[PDB]
Amino acid sequence: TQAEIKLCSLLLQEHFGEIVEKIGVHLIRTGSQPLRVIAHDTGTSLDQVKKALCVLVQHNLVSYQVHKRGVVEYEAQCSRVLRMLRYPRYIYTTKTLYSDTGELIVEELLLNGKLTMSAVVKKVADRLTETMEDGKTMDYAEVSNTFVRLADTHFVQRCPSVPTTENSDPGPPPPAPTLVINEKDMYLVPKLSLIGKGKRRRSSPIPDDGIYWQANLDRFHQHFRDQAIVSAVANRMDQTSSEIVRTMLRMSEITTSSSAPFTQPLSSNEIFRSLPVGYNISKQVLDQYLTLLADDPLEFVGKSGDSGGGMYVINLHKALASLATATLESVVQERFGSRCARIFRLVLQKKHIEQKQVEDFAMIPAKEAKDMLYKMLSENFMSLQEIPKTPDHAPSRTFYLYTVNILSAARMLLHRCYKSIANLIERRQFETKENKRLLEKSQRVEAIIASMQATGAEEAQLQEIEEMITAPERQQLETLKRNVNKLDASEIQVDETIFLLESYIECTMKRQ
Amino acid sequence: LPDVVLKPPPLFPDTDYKPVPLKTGEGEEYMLALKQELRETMKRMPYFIETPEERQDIERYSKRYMKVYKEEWIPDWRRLPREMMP
Amino acid sequence: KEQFRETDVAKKISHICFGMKSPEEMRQQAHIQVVSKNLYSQDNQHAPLLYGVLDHRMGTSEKDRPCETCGKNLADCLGHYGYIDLELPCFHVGYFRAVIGILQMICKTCCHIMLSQEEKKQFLDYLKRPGLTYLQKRGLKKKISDKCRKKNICHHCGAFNGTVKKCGLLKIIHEKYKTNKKVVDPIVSNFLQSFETAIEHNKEVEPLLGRAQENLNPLVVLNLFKRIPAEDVPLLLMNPEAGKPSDLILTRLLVPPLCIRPSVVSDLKSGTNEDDLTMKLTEIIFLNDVIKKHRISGAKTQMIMEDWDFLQLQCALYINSELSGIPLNMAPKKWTRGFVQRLKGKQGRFRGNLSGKRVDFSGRTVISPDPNLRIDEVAVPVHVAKILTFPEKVNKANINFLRKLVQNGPEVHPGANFIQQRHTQMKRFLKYGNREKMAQELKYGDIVERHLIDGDVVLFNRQPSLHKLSIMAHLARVKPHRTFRFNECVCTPYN
Amino acid sequence: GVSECIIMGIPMNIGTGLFKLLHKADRDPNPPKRPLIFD
Amino acid sequence: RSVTGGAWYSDQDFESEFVEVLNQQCFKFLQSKAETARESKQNPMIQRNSSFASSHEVWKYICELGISKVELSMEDIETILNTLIYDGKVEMTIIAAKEGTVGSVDGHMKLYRAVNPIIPPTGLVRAPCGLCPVFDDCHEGGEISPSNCIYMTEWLEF
Amino acid sequence: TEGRSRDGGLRLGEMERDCLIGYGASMLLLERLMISSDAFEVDVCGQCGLLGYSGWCHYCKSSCHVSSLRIPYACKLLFQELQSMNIIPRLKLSKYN
DNA sequence: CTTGTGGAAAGGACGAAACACCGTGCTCAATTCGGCAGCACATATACTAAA
DNA sequence: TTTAGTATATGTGCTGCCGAATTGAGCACGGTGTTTCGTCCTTTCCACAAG
RNA sequence: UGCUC
Ligand SMILES: Nc1nc2c(ncn2[C@@H]2O[C@H](COP(=O)(O)OP(=O)(O)OP(=O)(O)O)[C@@H](O)[C@H]2O)c(=O)[nH]1
Ligand SMILES: Nc1ncnc2c1ncn2[C@@H]1O[C@H](COP(=O)(O)OP(=O)(O)OP(=O)(O)O)C[C@H]1O
Ligand code: SF4
Ligand SMILES: [Zn+2]
Ligand SMILES: [Zn+2]
Ligand SMILES: [Zn+2]
Repeated sequence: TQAEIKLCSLLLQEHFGEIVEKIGVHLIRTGSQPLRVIAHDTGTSLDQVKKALCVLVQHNLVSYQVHKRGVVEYEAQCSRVLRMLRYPRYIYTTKTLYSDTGELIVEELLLNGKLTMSAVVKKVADRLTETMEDGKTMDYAEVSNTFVRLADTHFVQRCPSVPTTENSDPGPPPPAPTLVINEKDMYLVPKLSLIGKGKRRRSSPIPDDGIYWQANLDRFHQHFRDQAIVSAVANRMDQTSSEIVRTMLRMSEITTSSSAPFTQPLSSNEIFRSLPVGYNISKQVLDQYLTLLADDPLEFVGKSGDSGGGMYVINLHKALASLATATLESVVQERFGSRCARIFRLVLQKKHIEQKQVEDFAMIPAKEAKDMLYKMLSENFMSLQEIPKTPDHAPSRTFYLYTVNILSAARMLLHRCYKSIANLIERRQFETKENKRLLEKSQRVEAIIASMQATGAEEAQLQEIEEMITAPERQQLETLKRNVNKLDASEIQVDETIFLLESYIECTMKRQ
Repeated sequence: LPDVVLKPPPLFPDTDYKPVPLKTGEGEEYMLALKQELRETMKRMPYFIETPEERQDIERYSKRYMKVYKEEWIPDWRRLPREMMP
Repeated sequence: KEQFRETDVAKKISHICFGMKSPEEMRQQAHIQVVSKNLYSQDNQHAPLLYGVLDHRMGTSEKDRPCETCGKNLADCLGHYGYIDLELPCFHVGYFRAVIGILQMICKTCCHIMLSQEEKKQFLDYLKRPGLTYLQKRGLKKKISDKCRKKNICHHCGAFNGTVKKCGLLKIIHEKYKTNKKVVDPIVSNFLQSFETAIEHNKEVEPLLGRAQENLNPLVVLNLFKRIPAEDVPLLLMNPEAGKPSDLILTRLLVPPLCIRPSVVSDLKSGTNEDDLTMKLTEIIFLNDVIKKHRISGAKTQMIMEDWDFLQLQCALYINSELSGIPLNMAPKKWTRGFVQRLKGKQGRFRGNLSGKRVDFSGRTVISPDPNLRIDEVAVPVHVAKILTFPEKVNKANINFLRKLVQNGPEVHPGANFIQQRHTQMKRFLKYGNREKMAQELKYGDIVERHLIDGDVVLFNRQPSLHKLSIMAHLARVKPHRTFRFNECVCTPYN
Repeated sequence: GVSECIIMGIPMNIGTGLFKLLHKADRDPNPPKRPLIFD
Repeated sequence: RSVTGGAWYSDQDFESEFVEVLNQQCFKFLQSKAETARESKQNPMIQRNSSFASSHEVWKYICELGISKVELSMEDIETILNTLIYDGKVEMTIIAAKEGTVGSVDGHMKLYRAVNPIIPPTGLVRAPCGLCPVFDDCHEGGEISPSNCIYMTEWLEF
Repeated sequence: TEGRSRDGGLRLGEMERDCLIGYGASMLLLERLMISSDAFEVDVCGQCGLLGYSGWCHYCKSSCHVSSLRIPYACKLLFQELQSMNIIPRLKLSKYN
């Protein structure tokens, strides 16, 4: 996981700093270790190690566990450091599904990690008071309403609460409070009657103390999976099937967990009455849609029962496998052309096949299909079976069958995406560093204006800003800006493929 | 038989397939702008601990004028073990 | 004006940290890329080709042609390495057993180590203790390998992990789809039935459907090692700073300088004497070129894998030229000297060039009895005494004696042969020039290579040594005969 | 060890190399320091 | 036909242009049929049945086109449609039909329909790193570094 | 060299080294096997631990941590051969004090 | 007995291929000796079945 | 429900196919070096027909 | 290989 460690290091250096990213990388590479050994191996002061551990555990990146002799060991969560990159997508999806209030709520939750409901609503009000003007003030009523609406939808979840010290072993305080998680009050918001108005940054006891909240990344992952499946089925059959499957997934979200081979089956009557009235669709049309989706060779849904009229169930693992196959074939097509993608789909549909059979079923002349096969072999897109006639395994007396392993190929593609994002971040940082002189020059020549904007602001300071030699450098500045924008866009868009591959690799394991 | 090569292959061999252009739309641009805003605002956040400067040359009267001032967040010591108190 | 930089420091080596280099580090260390399989040019000068083998940018091996990287002669050239890129990765014969061990240690699906959280913590606590020795490291490796081989299912991803063993030569087989006598699992049934098209197009696949386990070629092994979490690397008893799991599979070959590959230009015929390593590297480059040609021309998979196995075998021979699992049809015709053969053996580097090596200022002569000399004295002939010289430093005590010795010259027995000045290290031969002017200009601190005279301590030894008394330091006395004489009472120690 | 000392070309720890020698030079450890007037 | 001759081989020379034209024409026909089926919007089942195209229908269509002089059998068009399926552009379904205008397979009929891809191009391919042929030799400090990369340079310049 | 016809010198075999060790003459053994036989001065980089040339480390592209070191030529040959075998000996130098 | 324009042959580079014409093909082990990996295989422990 | 039988399950325990060692050197010499199998280019010499 | 010891 060297690429993963590099990506985590880059993210922690770009987001938190240097003295903390070293501790994070050390925790990720060595795993759980006490504090003293971490400080000894890192080579820095103890106070810096304490600050790094505290600022990391604040964002739920690392956890602390008790062991024999009451020693505390800190273990980092590389998965969380990787999900950290998905913050822009989280903000975008919570702004699309909800109003800007929930957008700011999730933004504050992700930038602070753990906070109380009162603090987050106060910050949201203070930030939204700047959006509007004309003396209009922001009240906490609507903010708390939006917060509870996000809560009941499992988007925000209460952090693990420390058990009561008086009731649980009253006496000597342990080295660690041993925070535990309770599913009863996991999504129960506290009753806070106090209200207030946000301040406009003029620059001129807590009821919910101890109850910290955070962003439930599992709910965001489930929502992204649902959106991906909906987009896929929309591109395949029609938007009507997309709406049907969206309604089915919305109904199944509550009655199912985040990891299950099959969801709870639904009947035709409930799906019909729960579908929006905006579609002039009858019962027989819904039955036809369901029975034609069940016959789809991709197996997005399944009958799995006949009681209660039309009983159907959604296949999540099969849908994720189909999406992973789509991603793999698309990247193969974009990397080696359409003919190599044809050969890939041929060797994928046929579990085992040889060179002559591939040439016969693909109609690709010789000297070209074998070249693409060997190119894909050199890139770990497929593995050879090599069924031997004799235990000697001599090449001259054995058959070689081509076979694509979806799991290994998906893992390799995920590693490639991680290293690609790492290289993109490295290139962005290099472009920012090499041009930091022009950046500081622009910052200074623009702060000349930013200063004394209104007080003592004479007009004689507007015709001398562009008089400097920065005018011909504005072209290089714009080039750097557009390059950084495109690099960030590519990094964000590769995150979708990373999420698809991670979900495929996660939903195929048992963790037994 | 294979021919002999006098010079080594190019360090960056050319490819006839180019990357697919990025997706366009208001969503992607908004996500880009929000990521840039997060980059700009998370460095000034108290959680972003900077390298402590050391080896000051001299002390001056302008120190109080150039003294960097920034509010510091107070960690919840109830949840955090005792080994992290200053 | 002038910057302060230290000229020389009395640096003493503390310890040697062994490790491995990744292909990127191999590229960084190397200076040029060797891609030409030929050695010399077509012209009659037979000059070495550029960017090819025997290029002078990777050192020099001839007294006339200097190095191209550093402008120095052969005596001062230390040599430079080169990197050769391989089309397909190959298993490192040296780390092949380590590769098998790691593959048995980690999972073949998620690349995680086959250990529970409790066992992981236990091993980390047992390894974090200071003063960990090599024996303890190997014992911990053995224990962890045993406990990992005990398990059969992965606790992280849930994928099945069968036995991993060695088949043939430089081939690894993972028995993922093993035959289950009890109720078979859905995975093995799906794998067996996925051969429908293969059986339809090739019936011979159905009888041989069994024994069709996973074959871990270098590509898949490297892809798996590149995705191993760094947290589990310490559990493999491999130092993270020394190397990484991906370094065991070699993709670049480090061609050594020409100092290690001496070439003799035999002008008496139309050929030159080269070492075996040069021929092995030439064959490896030729095989890489042939593999590239077959890939471009679209050859069959059978011959492609044959060429890949041949390249693996040639690389293994280049590393270790003495293997046992070499097929008869693939067996080498002649015998070549690999690095292992050059290191081990009676004439190896450790026993032939490090433990016992030849020295100068020494002679070998027959012995004869002479009881007229003391037991602590040995007779040296005048002929040998004039050849073995001793460097005496000109001081305020023996200034006149060295003056007289220089005046005598290399002809008269009491004298010297060379003078090294204090300021300049340019030696001066006493046979030429006015020796009197040199004697009159002997400054303090100069070195004079005086002849072996009476009173000089000299080691005397018999080559077959049983005890320490077989070699003793005596006082040399010059005599006109041609044999080493000593008191016969000292014959019993020397035997 | 001794074999590694012989290979690396350094004096082995055994024999005459177990100890170190010091020179009996006319000196004065911790010589007087010049006082600082400005500080 | 196997040892010599063939509708694709012409004088021991494979006609790549011929198979390409066949694939393009078949895909255009299937896409037009699917578009007509979608625009009819009479009923989902009827829409899917109309978007479907039997092997005999497309074979007679190709014969009516008359692109080449060599006679193309039904199995030839079937193999062309199978190659198109392998391209990820069409979908085939085997329905049960005793006898009809096709009468090729006993009690089975293959119907082909143009289908859109599952998902658009992924994000990995949109970055030069995902389509790099020397991606294995990437390293922070060395000759091939992301800072001095030519692929990303040309990609940002474009 | 080996032979007299080749103007070769005598060989201090393993048994001679054993005798010299038994005597404890460390400086004599060092002068015989290091100074008078295959003495050489190499350049080692204190950062990566690799061998340089002319006071320059091509690996790190720097010359501030490069330092001279006395060594038998056979030991340098062994180090080079091991580096060729992917067994990289990293030398961590330090002051003689 | 000297000569010549055209022809054949012999010798020396030279490139495709892999040092054996064809595809075969043997024998002997040089003597311990400390690892091992297979198989096997045994015994007991645990769980299902009959009373 | 409980004692007896069957199966598995790993351990452990006895072989058999591997890989590794076998004194120190000194001195002379004779051999041979990678090549060689077939194809083509070039140069030379001599079967007759001509003075 | 022959030797020398
Ligand atoms: N005349 C002679 N014969 C020798 C020499 N070395 C070996 N032989 C003969 O060759 C056989 C042994 O060969 P080796 O000594 O192993 O040859 P080698 O050492 O592999 O050859 P190189 O590696 O080239 O030194 C013996 O039967 C000897 O008769 C030598 O130096 N001179
Ligand atoms: N192979 C060898 N290894 C070590 N030393 C040897 C060897 N061959 C000869 N020598 C030397 O020669 C000496 C052997 O002589 P030794 O055996 O004692 O007398 P000898 O040869 O039996 O004479 P006699 O037959 O008794 O007159 C001792 C040893 O230093
Ligand atoms: S050369 Fe640059 S663009 Fe290409 S893979 Fe390497 S870092 Fe990415
Ligand atoms: Zn050099
Ligand atoms: Zn696993
Ligand atoms: Zn260096």
